[PDB]
Amino acid sequence: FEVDPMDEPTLLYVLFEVFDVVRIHQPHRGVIEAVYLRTPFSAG
Amino acid sequence: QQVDPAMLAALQSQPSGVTPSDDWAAAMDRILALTTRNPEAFRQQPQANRFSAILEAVVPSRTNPTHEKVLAIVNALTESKAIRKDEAGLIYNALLERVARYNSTNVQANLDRLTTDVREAVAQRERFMHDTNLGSQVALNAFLSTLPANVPRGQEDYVSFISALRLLVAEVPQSEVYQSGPDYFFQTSRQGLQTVNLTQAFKNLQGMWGVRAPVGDRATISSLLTPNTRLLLLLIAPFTNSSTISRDSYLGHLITLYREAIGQTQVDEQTFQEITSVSRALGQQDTGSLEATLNFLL
Repeated sequence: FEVDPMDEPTLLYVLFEVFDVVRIHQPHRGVIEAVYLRTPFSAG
Repeated sequence: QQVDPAMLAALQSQPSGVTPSDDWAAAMDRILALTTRNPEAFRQQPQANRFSAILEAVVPSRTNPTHEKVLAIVNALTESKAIRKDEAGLIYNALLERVARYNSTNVQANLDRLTTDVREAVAQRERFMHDTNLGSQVALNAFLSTLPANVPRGQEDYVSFISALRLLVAEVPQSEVYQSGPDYFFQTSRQGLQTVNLTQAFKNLQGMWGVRAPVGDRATISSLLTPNTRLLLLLIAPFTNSSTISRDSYLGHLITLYREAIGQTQVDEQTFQEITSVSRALGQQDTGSLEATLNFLL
């Protein structure tokens, strides 16, 4: 980007709308298990 | 309402939409576009729901039926009321902990043997709803091994009456006998009236099978019979042909005449169906549509 001039030091806030899904289930009584996804910045 | 419990296990744990993880032969049936109803329906799905099905069909997933085979058991135990219905969320919370604790090749094949005899060897439960030896045959064969077979008068009609009584509890699936206290009973229906005191009836009929009574005696048996014996003979009346106790015993004054009394109401009910339907055909007071109707029929 190229922006205006300012006074304060500023931060360029980017909000990538990138799919966050959680897939939880429990097969037992007190065993809950989470599966994540975000698909850039991958985690599972 | 259902017949089989494992179909409800296959209704509560299978995907309703067709997936290649479990039903491959129907998911591949529509990828190659070979289907009678709506053939051309898979090209026009985009790259989202093509590759999410066309990859998973030419190489299937490998799921675990441990959570599904137990619902074919936990349902099969609550259909037969072994477990309370308020409770099956605890035992499936305990069986799934069990068969994952001691899991093996064997138990995964031992549950699968047990989800077959709750399907095709639970046909005994279909069987003794018909033969009703729940409480009608083997609970009455203790009663016929209780009565004395040595009756002085009328040796032959004694063993033809109970031969017609075993047929009564056999041709009726609802009726049953049981042991409550030191005596046996017999109800003609579950959620039913007309309980006969079966021990206090054959003890009343003992010493009675041979009388050869005349036909001019009606109001003597208030000190001789008992009204439940008079009602047990009512419940034996439709399953008793004219060759059981022939003509001239006092039971021939009772069992034959009880069939005539049933023979009145099984045609006068058809008369009563006519009268209650012609009160609104001409216009009649519905309060006075039953007072004079019953008096003509009693």
